[PDB]
Amino acid sequence: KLCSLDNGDCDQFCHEEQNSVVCSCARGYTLADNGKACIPTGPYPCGKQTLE
Amino acid sequence: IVGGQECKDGECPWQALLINEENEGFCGGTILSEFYILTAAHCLYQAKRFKVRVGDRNTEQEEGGEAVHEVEVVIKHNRFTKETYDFDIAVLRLKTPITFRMNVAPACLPERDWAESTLMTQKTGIVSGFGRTHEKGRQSTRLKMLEVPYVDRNSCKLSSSFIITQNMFCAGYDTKQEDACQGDSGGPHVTRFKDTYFVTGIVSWGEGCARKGKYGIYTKVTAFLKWIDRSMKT
Ligand SMILES: CCC(=O)CN([C@H]1C=CN([C@@H](C)C(=O)N2CCOCC2)C1=O)S(=O)(=O)c1ccc2cc(Cl)ccc2c1
Ligand SMILES: [Ca+2]
Repeated sequence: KLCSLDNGDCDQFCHEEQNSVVCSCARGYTLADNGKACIPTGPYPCGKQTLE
Repeated sequence: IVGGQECKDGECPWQALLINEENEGFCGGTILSEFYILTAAHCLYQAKRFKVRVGDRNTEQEEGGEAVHEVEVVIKHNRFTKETYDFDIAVLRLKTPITFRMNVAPACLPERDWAESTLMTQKTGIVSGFGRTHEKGRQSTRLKMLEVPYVDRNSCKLSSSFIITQNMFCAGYDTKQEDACQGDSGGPHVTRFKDTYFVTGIVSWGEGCARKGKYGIYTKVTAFLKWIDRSMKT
């Protein structure tokens, strides 16, 4: 249930608040419109292996 | 690193190396942001003057991404104790900002509750460094990485001749000859989740390297997240 079921469908952090899943992201990312995916705000975001 | 493999191009970009007056590495570190490096407090008693090098995979050849940075402020945890290595954590603020590029990027800091419930319950984490390849051997010229299983807490306490505090966790193998070693101290322990890497530990100590019935002991980063946040604003 909730965060215990596939990370609550969140890309990164999952929290259980009241009866529902609430997703969030690390510093340097913003939460997408769908409230689940995390979008890098700029070049070389934290935690990503470098390709260029 | 005993056992393991080489980090391939761009795979370990958060690796930092603490270098002495002779340009020799003595400890590792993790890049947290353009101004801050995470390391072990015990590494601070290993050199009078030192600098930090990033973007390096081979200490014997110029690759194109190497950069040396001077240290402006050293912030060591005031409760660190050499007796047990409890609170083995420090943050370094650099004089000049790190310019991110191929092989140079920060690892993510996770939130405590989620990291303890979701990251630290995965099967494995990843340790890296330029440390000794054998307990009594020499340091590696190549940057190495190694997948290390999370180890049951009760099993680790039973195997240890030294106290395991609330500020430590265990990772590695019982008999398989793979582990971190001298010179890797202060380096990164990261956990992967959906292709994003989060810092979960700091290479701290061990009774020798890769010995039978003994594990690698890491500083429990999740217990220090508020502390790290305070140190990075000052
Ligand atoms: C000269 C420094 C040295 O030899 C350190 N190494 C180990 C030898 C003893 N210790 C521990 C037991 C120790 O001295 N402590 C006393 C204070 O309380 C904590 C324990 C070592 O750490 S080492 O170079 O073989 C070494 C260092 C770091 C390691 C990190 C991991 Cl994850 C695994 C093995 C390590 C071995
Ligand atoms: Ca090089």
